[PDB]
Amino acid sequence: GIQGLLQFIKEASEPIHVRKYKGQVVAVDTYCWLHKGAIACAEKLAKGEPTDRYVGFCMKFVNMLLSHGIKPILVFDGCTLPSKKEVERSRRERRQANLLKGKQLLREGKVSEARECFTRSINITHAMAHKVIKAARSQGVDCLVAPYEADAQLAYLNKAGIVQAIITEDSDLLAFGCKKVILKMDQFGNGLEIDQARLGMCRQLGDVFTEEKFRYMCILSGCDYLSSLRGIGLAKACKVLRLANNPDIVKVIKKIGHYLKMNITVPEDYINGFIRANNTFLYQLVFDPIKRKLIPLNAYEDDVDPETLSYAGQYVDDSIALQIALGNKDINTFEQIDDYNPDTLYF
DNA sequence: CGCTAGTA
DNA sequence: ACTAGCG
Ligand code: NA
Repeated sequence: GIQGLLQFIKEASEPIHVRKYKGQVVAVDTYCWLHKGAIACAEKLAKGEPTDRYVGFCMKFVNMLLSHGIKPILVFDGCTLPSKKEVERSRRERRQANLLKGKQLLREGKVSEARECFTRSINITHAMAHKVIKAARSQGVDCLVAPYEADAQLAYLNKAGIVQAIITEDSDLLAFGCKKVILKMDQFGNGLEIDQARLGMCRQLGDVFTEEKFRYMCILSGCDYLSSLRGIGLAKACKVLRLANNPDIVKVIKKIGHYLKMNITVPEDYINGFIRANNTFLYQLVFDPIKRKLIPLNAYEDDVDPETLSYAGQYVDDSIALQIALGNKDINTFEQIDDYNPDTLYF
């Protein structure tokens, strides 16, 4: 994600307990719990041997949330964006490669190194997430599978006012324009909260505390949608954005070599990549649980043609998007693997 | 030396 | 998180 974003806006953080959100609703990036839970199932998941410990982990955190009168909303990732469509495949190659090395170093007899081999092949499927959805539904906890990246969905839930805060371990949520983000939360409730309005407390940020400029800075620093230019981190991006005055971000990027006193000429693909990154942060498709339909994260502005934003997610029928959101329809095979109906969050 | 990027 | 390497 955004490289060390937390350390740059340290002064906008505040240590809290989840009791602060008693009688309210918060959205949870369930992946951060699912992963940690799946760590203790490394050899079991790699062996193909059944296990339900990550379920108990996620439900430990969820029950911890419920104990303080909080209404948690578990949000999961859905279809992979066309941008990261290949990087995922690479990660899969490395996955089953380390699975190969794992099963080979297991059969060798030395299971000592298998604790480094089998754990490098852990892969969060959608059946595991679905198990978590079942367990959470057996407690009255609403779930929501994002059409694509969970970050966008969470950001929408927070922006709309459906949830008041977001529990996650990813700093990219701030780039999506979230208001309140709860980070580093443990199994008790202790975590660092970062509020958007508090962004101005950071002196090293300058006038780059507004949503748009902050986003531009996060992108220029280096994100998952676009790698940063050589020698360009958070400090550099914040610097050039502070020294910039021209509303046209394209001209600023083209003149990045002037403001930083560096020898940096912008590749043609970097400009387009920046435009696509910005448009991905702005208009990635999310699921509106109230209207039960597929909408962009933000409403399209005046100078944007939605026909060009296929990389930000493809549109499908609202019924199918609903079946995906409920976790009924499989992400890959589009088969009906469940039959849940919220009429027998989705009010 | 402030800052980045690779290592842990 | 620690720090060599470099503007
Ligand atoms: Na960078």
